Amino acid sequence: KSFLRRNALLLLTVLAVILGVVLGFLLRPYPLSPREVKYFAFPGELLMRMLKMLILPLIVSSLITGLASLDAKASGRLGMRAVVYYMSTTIIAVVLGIILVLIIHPKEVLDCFLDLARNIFPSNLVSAAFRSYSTTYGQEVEGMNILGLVVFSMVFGFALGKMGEQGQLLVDFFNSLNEATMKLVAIIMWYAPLGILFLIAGKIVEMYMVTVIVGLVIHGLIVLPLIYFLITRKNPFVFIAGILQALITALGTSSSSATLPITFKCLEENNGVDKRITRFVLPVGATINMDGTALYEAVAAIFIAQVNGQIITISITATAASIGAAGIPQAGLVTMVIVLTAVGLPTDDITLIIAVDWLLDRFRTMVNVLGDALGAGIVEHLSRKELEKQD
Amino acid sequence: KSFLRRNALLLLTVLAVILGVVLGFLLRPYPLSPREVKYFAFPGELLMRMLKMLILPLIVSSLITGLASLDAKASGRLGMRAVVYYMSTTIIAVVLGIILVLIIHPKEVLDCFLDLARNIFPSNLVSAAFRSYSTTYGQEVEGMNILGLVVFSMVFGFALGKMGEQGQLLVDFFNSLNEATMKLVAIIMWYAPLGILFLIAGKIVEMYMVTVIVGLVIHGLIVLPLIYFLITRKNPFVFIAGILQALITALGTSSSSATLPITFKCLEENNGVDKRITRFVLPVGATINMDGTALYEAVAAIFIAQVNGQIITISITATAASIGAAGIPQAGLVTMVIVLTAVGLPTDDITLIIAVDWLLDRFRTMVNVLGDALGAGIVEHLSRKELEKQD
Amino acid sequence: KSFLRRNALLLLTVLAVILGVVLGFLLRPYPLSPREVKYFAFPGELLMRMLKMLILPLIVSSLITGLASLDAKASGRLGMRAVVYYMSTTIIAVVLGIILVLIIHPKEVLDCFLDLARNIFPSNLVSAAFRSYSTTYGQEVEGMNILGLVVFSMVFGFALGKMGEQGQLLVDFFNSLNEATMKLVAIIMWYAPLGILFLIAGKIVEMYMVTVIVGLVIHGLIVLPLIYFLITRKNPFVFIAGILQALITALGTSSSSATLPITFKCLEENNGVDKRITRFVLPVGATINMDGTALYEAVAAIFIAQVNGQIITISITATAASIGAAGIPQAGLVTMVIVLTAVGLPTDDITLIIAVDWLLDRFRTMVNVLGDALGAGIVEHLSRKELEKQD
Ligand SMILES: COc1ccc([C@@H]2C(C#N)=C(N)OC3=C2C(=O)C[C@@H](c2cccc4ccccc24)C3)cc1
Ligand SMILES: COc1ccc([C@@H]2C(C#N)=C(N)OC3=C2C(=O)C[C@@H](c2cccc4ccccc24)C3)cc1
Ligand SMILES: COc1ccc([C@@H]2C(C#N)=C(N)OC3=C2C(=O)C[C@@H](c2cccc4ccccc24)C3)cc1
Ligand SMILES: [Ba+2]
Ligand SMILES: [Ba+2]
Ligand SMILES: [Ba+2]
Ligand SMILES: [Ba+2]
Ligand SMILES: [Ba+2]
Ligand SMILES: [Ba+2]
Ligand SMILES: [Rb+]
Ligand SMILES: [Rb+]
Ligand SMILES: [Rb+]
Repeated sequence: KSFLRRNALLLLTVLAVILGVVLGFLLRPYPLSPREVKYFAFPGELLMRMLKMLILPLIVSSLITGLASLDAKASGRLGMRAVVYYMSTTIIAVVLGIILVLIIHPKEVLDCFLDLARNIFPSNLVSAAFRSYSTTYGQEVEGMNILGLVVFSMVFGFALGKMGEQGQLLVDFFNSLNEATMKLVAIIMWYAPLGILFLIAGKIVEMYMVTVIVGLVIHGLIVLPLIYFLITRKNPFVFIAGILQALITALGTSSSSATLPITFKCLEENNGVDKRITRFVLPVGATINMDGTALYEAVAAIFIAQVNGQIITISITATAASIGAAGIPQAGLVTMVIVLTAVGLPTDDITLIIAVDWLLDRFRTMVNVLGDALGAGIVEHLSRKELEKQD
Repeated sequence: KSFLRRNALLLLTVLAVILGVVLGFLLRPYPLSPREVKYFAFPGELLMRMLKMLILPLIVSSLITGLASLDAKASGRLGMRAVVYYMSTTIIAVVLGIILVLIIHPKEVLDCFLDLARNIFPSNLVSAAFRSYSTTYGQEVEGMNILGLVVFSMVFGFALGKMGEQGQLLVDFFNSLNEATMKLVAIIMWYAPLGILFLIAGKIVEMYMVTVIVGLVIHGLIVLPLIYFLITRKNPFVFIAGILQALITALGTSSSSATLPITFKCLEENNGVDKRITRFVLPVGATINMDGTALYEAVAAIFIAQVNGQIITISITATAASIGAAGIPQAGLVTMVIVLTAVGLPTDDITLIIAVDWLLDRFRTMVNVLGDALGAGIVEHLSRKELEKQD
Repeated sequence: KSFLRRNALLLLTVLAVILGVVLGFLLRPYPLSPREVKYFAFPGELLMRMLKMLILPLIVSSLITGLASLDAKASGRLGMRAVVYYMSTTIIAVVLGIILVLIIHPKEVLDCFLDLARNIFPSNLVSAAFRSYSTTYGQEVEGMNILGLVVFSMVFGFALGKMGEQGQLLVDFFNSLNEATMKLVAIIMWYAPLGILFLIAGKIVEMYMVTVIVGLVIHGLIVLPLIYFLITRKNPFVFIAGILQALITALGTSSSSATLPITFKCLEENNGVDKRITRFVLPVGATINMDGTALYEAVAAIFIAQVNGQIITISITATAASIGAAGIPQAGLVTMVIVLTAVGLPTDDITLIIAVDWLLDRFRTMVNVLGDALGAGIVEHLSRKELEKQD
């Protein structure tokens, strides 16, 4: 009984998945038009709006205070520690992806690299808050430029750190805002159980597929906790238990950015991790992490090759696509088109994967959110001395 | 002579209506193309831009400071007092509308209720400042989402109230901004006489109509002041005299939001009403008040029924349309289309009402602005003890 | 050797022009599609994004602190001193333009004056940060409304000045932001040499022309320094030497707004000019200065007259076009269409000038930036007593 009283929301979100699968399977014979399905998935559609609302005033305030709270020289070194994790776990994921297709075996290319660079330095910051760039033959398309806001908030936040006296007012300003936008997220958390059940129920009512989920669950729950135990020497599945209210949301939302306001709450509260490092690792992680998506795209790129050397060129192109899709609508659907041009394979295969990606996209995010959460834990232990200096 | 010296602007705006009708009737034979009429109505078209400019930094700052200045528990109870007024005066207005058609007698329906809920929780706050949602088969259409900004500013303002120490800096920030955006409104007030005369003169040069204005003037100047005298026990037409510089602007602007920066000045200055309650009742009132529009739409919905039980379904649909039209262009023209689908009557009748609505829209706002102004007065008297606690 | 150590960036930007002309002429035979030329001009295309990013949080913060730091009554008088320079140098430029065509001799008109007034008072401030108005038969077109933001920031900044106590927090806020957005500009300055060489090299690879450059260099380097020596009595080409890192950028960027963040740094650092006057003269100057463009448009308007009284009507129309083009894409290309309607000459001549304007546009900005820089110097000397009062 004492477990039900403490972990009330945790069990309710678990109940939401159970009831969500039940309600979906109960209302599986569909005599209703897809127009009506959209009307049904509405109590979960509202949760998405509330979460996406909070993305921007969280991402901007997180990194502005994050880089200013952290010492000017220490910021640079702590970042190397984050990139050490971000590049290592990405190499293992793309390596695991080639292993899975070996034993089992079941817009332009150049423009994606240019558009990514075009977004790193935004032309306008007001536009950046709801518009991203991707050249077409308007090139500024709908959907937040989270890459441009993260990059600007890094240097802007750092500029305030090196400003000290004059810079103190604005850091106090974004810390107040980060705390306010986190007080709003404690409320949106209570709508989540009602949301999740109406969100996953709507999405169900519409061997290669298994290949991804097989390697996905082993990289997530075996490779990553082994990286935590190797560096921190602490129990990883106790840490994973803390971020459960964040992991369940990830399995429904499918967006690391939309789940970031909850990922922030779950890590700060349940796991007890320092805000300065969560504001540093988490926003960047939920935007440039390749672990989850690289493993999903690796099997997705060698699948059409079976129907039909230079493996290094396939991985780099699959990386420039996902970082290029920060908050872009139908992200995995449009990015997989460019990777097929680099390998020279038809786009006829995509029309089949879309019908099953809806569930696969939920799983790739669950690994990405675990990668960012564990990434923070690994960073804190490897930088415990740098935080002692500030106190 | 002493009246001319004190009430200089008040008489100038009165003179603007007189000269506006004269200039319009003097330049009534129109050999000029509607392109040229737009060029003539320009010195009043600028006033609209200046007022609409000020809407957003007023609405956001008003409710942020409003909910933070007011005590956390008292905010909830004071709101019940506002909703008591907002739901009672709306019931009387829709009741008076059915009475007027009894003696005299002269996008989907479901989507309007969904889009309203879709706007209450905005997906992005930067977009919300100039874009509203209304699904079409881009669904985000031009025009400020005043509903989404009011709702966000309520919870955000409240979050700062419950933040105290850290939250003090941001409340001091939006109070400075509210005072600054009010110092700009004292200036825009002097352009108003020159504006009003060129605005109403341009709009003229282009039994059922009388039915609305008959009940409109009796609900406004008879029903509402009786609600003031019943609760406050104070003289209502002395209060109405204070908000005259606001009532005249309403008769030209036709938008409660565009007139709100002046409605704020008229109530704070001439009537001497506490800023904490004006920042609480007025922004919400100038967005969710149904009094004026419900009385206009009630006669507009039973008029086509004469050409041709379930009266409850007509009223709720007419409510979801006007709240859905916060700052939407050609508001009364597009909303009246949905109400005809619920009753099952043709849209052929709208092509006739548009030619006379231009003057009828000015009258419905005049009652709505009086409803929000008197609403504040009724709220202050019913919550004088809650404000004493803060001092 | 001591000159290379101090003026490192100054010589690098000089080297960028030299190497930029060399690389362009080396890669002059073009077997590559214009699609590939765009890909080549990319390391300079990024510099433009970084600069344009900084325009808005510089322009808004500059004038907000500028009008608040300066005394309420002194602001009005110091402005007359700026307009004295802005109207005199414009009269001389349009006079010099008629002289050049005398010896050598080698949307509606009304709507441009209406749209300019429509932009001075913006309808929305969020939209103003990335959208300008210009009626077409959406009228709000892409590109920052720098006119509307300058005008709003003037009155808003002044409102804070007249607010004192409450207003102190927000002025401290925009001064922190101006200092932060200037700390970002010191970094973007180091990318400029790499940018300029890839920017001008790409633009090359694609008697009347000489007529503009002849009068342009004599008004810039002869007329303007004579205005400095007549008022300040100080050496002008020592001042011009200080703003060299700004003049070189102007010869590549072609936009006074995009070069303003560097024009600000060059004047504050190298020349040692007071921030209060740079925040006052420079943003306004880089938006309403007609010197450079009026001289270019004067020769451009009387050139087609040769192919084919009321000279006063041609000058005023050429003024309403350039102020109307603050941050509008293909500015000189669309504005020259309206001036031809007022004189009654065909638009067949524009198709030829576009092929050479790319270099002529770079020269007109170089004079405009020199006009704003020298304008500040002339203003400081004519208002040295007004700044002593504040200290
Ligand atoms: C492209 O995707 C990214 C962006 C950032 C990062 C690292 C990170 C994380 N996680 C965070 N929070 O800050 C910094 C990082 C650095 O490498 C460098 C570090 C830094 C230190 C000192 C001065 C800087 C100035 C500008 C930008 C970063 C700076 C900040 C990694 C990948
Ligand atoms: C949909 O249209 C509306 C929105 C608001 C209101 C009321 C109102 C007015 N007028 C204002 N200024 O504040 C609050 C109101 C409440 O009912 C509730 C009250 C409140 C109290 C305590 C905590 C809150 C937390 C979130 C939102 C409102 C809260 C605030 C009425 C209708
Ligand atoms: C249309 O293009 C422009 C806008 C501005 C200016 C002048 C200027 C410059 N440069 C700056 N920085 O401030 C002021 C100017 C005034 O003439 C007037 C001055 C001023 C003084 C006192 C109160 C004011 C209130 C509102 C606006 C300006 C005010 C400010 C000139 C042309
Ligand atoms: Ba990674
Ligand atoms: Ba410090
Ligand atoms: Ba009401
Ligand atoms: Ba308090
Ligand atoms: Ba000038
Ligand atoms: Ba002072
Ligand atoms: Rb996703
Ligand atoms: Rb209206
Ligand atoms: Rb230009």
